[PDB]
Amino acid sequence: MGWRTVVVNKHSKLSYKNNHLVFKAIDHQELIHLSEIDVLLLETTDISLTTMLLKRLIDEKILVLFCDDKRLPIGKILPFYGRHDSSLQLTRQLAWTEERKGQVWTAIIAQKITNQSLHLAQRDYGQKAAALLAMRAEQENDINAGLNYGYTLLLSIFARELVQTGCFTQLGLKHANQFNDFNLASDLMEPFRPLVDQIIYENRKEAFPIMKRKLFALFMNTYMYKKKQMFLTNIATDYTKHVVKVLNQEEEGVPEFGI
Amino acid sequence: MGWRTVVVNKHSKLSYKNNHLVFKAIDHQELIHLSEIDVLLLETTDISLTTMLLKRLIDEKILVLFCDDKRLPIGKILPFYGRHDSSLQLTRQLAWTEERKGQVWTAIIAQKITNQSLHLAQRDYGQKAAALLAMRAELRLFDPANREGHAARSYFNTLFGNDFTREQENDINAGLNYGYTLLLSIFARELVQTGCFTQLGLKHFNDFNLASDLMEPFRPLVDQIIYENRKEAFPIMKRKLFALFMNTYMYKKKQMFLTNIATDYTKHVVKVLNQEEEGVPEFGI
Amino acid sequence: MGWRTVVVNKHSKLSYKNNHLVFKAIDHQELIHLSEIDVLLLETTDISLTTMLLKRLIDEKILVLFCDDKRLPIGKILPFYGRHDSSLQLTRQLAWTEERKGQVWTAIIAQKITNQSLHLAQRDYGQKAAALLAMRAELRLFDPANREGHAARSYFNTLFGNDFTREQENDINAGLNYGYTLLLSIFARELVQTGCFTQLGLKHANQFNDFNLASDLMEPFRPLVDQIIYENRKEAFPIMKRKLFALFMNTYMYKKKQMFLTNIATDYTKHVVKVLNQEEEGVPEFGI
Amino acid sequence: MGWRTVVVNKHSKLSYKNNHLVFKAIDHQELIHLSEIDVLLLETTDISLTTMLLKRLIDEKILVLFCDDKRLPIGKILPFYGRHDSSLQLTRQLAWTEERKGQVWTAIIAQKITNQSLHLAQRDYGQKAAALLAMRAELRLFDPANREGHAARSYFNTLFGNDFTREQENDINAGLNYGYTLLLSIFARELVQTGCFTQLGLKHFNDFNLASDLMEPFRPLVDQIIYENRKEAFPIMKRKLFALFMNTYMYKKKQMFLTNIATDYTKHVVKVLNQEEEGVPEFGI
Amino acid sequence: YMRLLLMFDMPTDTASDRKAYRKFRKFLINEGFIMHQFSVYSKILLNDTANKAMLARLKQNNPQRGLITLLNVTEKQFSRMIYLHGEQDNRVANSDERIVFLGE
Amino acid sequence: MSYRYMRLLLMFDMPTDTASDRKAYRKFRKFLINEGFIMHQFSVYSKILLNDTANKAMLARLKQNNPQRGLITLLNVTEKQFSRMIYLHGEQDNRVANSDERIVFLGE
DNA sequence: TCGTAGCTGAGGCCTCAGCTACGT
DNA sequence: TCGTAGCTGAGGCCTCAGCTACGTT
Ligand SMILES: [Mg+2]
Ligand SMILES: [Mg+2]
Repeated sequence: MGWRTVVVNKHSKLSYKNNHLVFKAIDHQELIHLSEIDVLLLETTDISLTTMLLKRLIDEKILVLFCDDKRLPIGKILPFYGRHDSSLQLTRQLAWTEERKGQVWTAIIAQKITNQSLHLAQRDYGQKAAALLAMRAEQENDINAGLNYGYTLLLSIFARELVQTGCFTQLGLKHANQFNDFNLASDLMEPFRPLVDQIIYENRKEAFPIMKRKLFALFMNTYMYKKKQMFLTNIATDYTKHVVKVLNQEEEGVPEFGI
Repeated sequence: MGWRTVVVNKHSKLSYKNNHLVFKAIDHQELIHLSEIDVLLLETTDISLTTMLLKRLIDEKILVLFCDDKRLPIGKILPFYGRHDSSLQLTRQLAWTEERKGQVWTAIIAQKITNQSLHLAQRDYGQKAAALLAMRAELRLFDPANREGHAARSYFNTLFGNDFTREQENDINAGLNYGYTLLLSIFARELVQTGCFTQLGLKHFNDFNLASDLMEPFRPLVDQIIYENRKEAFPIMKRKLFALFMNTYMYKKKQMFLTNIATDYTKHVVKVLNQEEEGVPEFGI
Repeated sequence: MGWRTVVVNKHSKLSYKNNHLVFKAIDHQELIHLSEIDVLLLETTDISLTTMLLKRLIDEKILVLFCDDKRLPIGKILPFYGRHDSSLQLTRQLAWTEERKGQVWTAIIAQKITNQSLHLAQRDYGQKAAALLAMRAELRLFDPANREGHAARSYFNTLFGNDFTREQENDINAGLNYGYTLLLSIFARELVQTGCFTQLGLKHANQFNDFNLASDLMEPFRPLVDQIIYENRKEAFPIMKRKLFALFMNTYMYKKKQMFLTNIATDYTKHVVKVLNQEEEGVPEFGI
Repeated sequence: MGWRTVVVNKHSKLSYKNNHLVFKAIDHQELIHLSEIDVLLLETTDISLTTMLLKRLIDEKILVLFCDDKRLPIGKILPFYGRHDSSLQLTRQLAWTEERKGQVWTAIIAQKITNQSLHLAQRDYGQKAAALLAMRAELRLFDPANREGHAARSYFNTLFGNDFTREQENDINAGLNYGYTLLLSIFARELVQTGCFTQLGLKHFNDFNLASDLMEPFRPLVDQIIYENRKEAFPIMKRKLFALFMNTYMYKKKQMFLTNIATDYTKHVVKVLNQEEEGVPEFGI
Repeated sequence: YMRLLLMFDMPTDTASDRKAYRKFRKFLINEGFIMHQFSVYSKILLNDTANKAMLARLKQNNPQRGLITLLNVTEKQFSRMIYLHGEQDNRVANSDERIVFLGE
Repeated sequence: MSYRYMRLLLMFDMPTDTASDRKAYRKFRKFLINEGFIMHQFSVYSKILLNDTANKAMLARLKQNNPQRGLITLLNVTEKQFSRMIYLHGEQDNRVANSDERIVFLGE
């Protein structure tokens, strides 16, 4: 439970002191308390930081993202140990039945197609939308660049939450790490993809840099979930922790996200 | 795509320049070409680095590991686009047969008992030492008869007296435990580098059971140092224990430094646990 | 200005310093900013104070009450002047027509009877109450038929019994009188502030006392004390006295807003004075 | 019920003991029996008194007056039960006929002009002085022709020069005004004591018009002092003006002190306004 | 029904600075502010008119020095003041109650 | 009314008389900094809190780290109130730590 | 070019008892 | 036993730069 998404763009040095992140540039200096921080995004290559700070950023389970020189995200910090004792959930994950993984993965993919449909309906394609519901009972441009940026953001969120629960992200429910080190996050974030799709659609006319900014909306906006308006990361935490429960067979019924 | 495992533990600043990692400390400076690097391990909290370097470290799919202040690993960089080859070891570790884990764990425990015995012999207890070899010979898979613990009792009794137990709160145990934590963090490091998870030991609460298992035969290295300084105050034992990082020890046929041994030992143990090899590597004192 | 009713009853020494009242007794000392003070009540004979303070108490138009050794009120400070220029209102008061004084006095005594009736109704005497409205309807200028007094008799009889008379010498009357004196001092104050003289009643001028006009204006508010005393008619006098301070805390419906009593009194008075000067035409109304 | 008008103006403490008012403190102490007291006037902000005394002062229906720092009256104690005899004067003042107010006001203004003239004569302006008597003789009810103001102009011109006006901001006027304020506060005091309201003058703003009216004939007393010290700085005029409170002046055939005169003069003027007497009292210089 | 909370940090470096402070602190006392804590003062204010009035008076007596800062707390909030350590100031001046006894 | 991004206002006057007293203060002031309080003015600190739960939590932590010295006092101000702080003289602290906005740029 | 804990001394902030000068 | 305004020096409150000792049961 922190709330700030701290984005860094300026030639600077990040430090740690008394539970604060310490930011130093010309002549801007700034202290921010770690408990307030949800995400730290390192947008540029001109930034310098300390292993002390990174240890503490991992302690407080802060999402840390790194970027390339075109300011696209290329990776994140992946903690090894995401709770006490995470070992308990590990032995359970290895026990996940093939049949159950199926029920859950399919239930989730279904929520996605539903949300794609709702999105289409919302754009007055009543027809094409209804066609996707039918399916459910059964290149290289600015638009994709933004879609992908957005999906990477969603990915890093669920990756985080999964690790915290004591799971490994490498093991997808259908594909179990064959392609990716993060398939399981990729699987859990499926129903949330349309959240990006909406934002990008709305700004489909704009240049890439404007889509990138409008996408930070995900971290500020609030979305209907379990009858309450909640922030995206809080949803992700509940959704993830609850999905993990039904895969362990401590409950029945996958949680639902609708747009 | 490279071969070097680059360990950093001095107060320093890492940079990037012309396809090189750039390392700068008070006197020492060093350049290393990224194409030569397989792994970058950031052992301490005194190191400072740049996002430029980290971008490039991700481009060349280099495994980057971070550690806490006890020098144990706590996380790594996870690229979104590609993969370092340690990823493959995970699928193999999950495949480790119960029967094989048994063979390896027992083989390892046996090396420990042996080394406990050699240590006793070295202190002119030819007799008690030979008794521990007897116990070794009666080991079965996963030591259900607990010869390990019997050897351990007799071993410590002979070294520190019959009044001595390892549960009691004294200077000798405090040092023994400090030393063991040092060994633990070393093998924890090496295990993670190989692509394994330290959390689950070969024989079953700790986040590092598997490191705890691999370091078993190296325990007597601490026992020696503490025995020699059993008369001293705790602070003097703590310093004399740093010998582990300086001294050289017989391994394979060569005098090697402890961390180099640990690296070989670990990677090689992991191989025989994947069944790419037969025959656990051996450490003797 | 203010809101505090400051009661003093410990052996003490009152002074003035930097816009504060300064209270000093042996155990302790207290400073209170004059702008916060609405009323200063000097309950006991063990208190000592300075003329400096009294000047300032008059400047900030604070009601100051003095008491006897049984802690009953026996008088007030009566400022001679102000708001300045009070002269304007003086010349107007002297001009008050006999006919108009009549209309206003009668309009006011009518409000009282009404409120007496409402009070009776509130105690489930639907009948006796309706009888007092009958009396109200038969009022003529300056009440020569003394409907006021007949209403008053019946009113008090119904409330406290047929044995009861406003004379004399029981706890109930002692409290009623205490309360009325409190109301009197409030309106006396407000009247003087408007630039009027409190000596001159609308009906009897100053024949019987030096505060008739206050006595006249407070008429409709009498039932406010009657209520409090009725409710505590069983209690000892000291408990009635305290329960009566409610007047300075409670809030009462007036001109469609819940207001504090002294604020009401100010508006009511200033507005009554206007219709007496003939700057306005309808007496303001207080109902309970 | 008594006779004494007790005026207090020294830093002091009033108390009560055995039917006496008790006045302290050193140099001076005094006891006065309440039955002897008609009025208690608290002239200054120096005094301290007790609620005990005030209770008793109310019991014996003694008129108690308070003053401000300029020694003007600002209020009185109003008992709820009973009344001092000054209350009766109010009903009478309200009855003062317009015609009579006229006779008295004019009679008083006339005394002023006379005294202005005597003052001029005293400075060897036999001529200008006689001219003011001429003006006096042409007075009519309420001086509609404003002889008062003409007399005043000529008077001051002769005394301080043709360049002099009473509007202009100099030391002479400052002193004149100081002096007049002193006279004002005296008569204000006395008027209130008699049971009158100072606020409405005989001829119609100010809260003290009626005091302003009664003090008219006494103005030249200040004019004399200021004239004599017209050369001096303001602070010296101010001090020389305190003479009014020390000196003695001819009044009703006897040399009397100013405040005693004021008391008699006022109380007697009030009588002729009520029509209990004919013939305004006279002050000459 | 409110409490104005006035907080200053004013320089003492020079004798004009000090004079300015003493003047200001006097203004505050005369105006009926209560020291809650050093450098921290509170004036109880009845309604909006009193406030806009007080603010105007403060502005007129502004000593152009230091950091002087005002906050408007509701009576509710201010009486809920949690005393982590030490005890409340029980002067009457600091309560909001209509009726006040000086020793019953 | 809201308290949404409320602001806890902490005010102390603590004794300096003896070295135990001073130590206690330094400990307490450290706790405060570590807990993310901002010095607004000398003996006066403010911590932005997210909702009421965060507050009851913070209060409990404060009570545990209570130095048992001096006069230490807490007030709850609403975001609305605190941002309306009138600056009679001097100027505002423009730290990010002192805003309540979720998205923050270190040079945008 | 990493952090902590704990103390010190320089230097500015803040109040108050006690004094002087003053005031129709 | 009435008030004000203004200054000083003693003495307590408060922060910050700068230093030392320390660093895997
Ligand atoms: Mg301060
Ligand atoms: Mg403070």
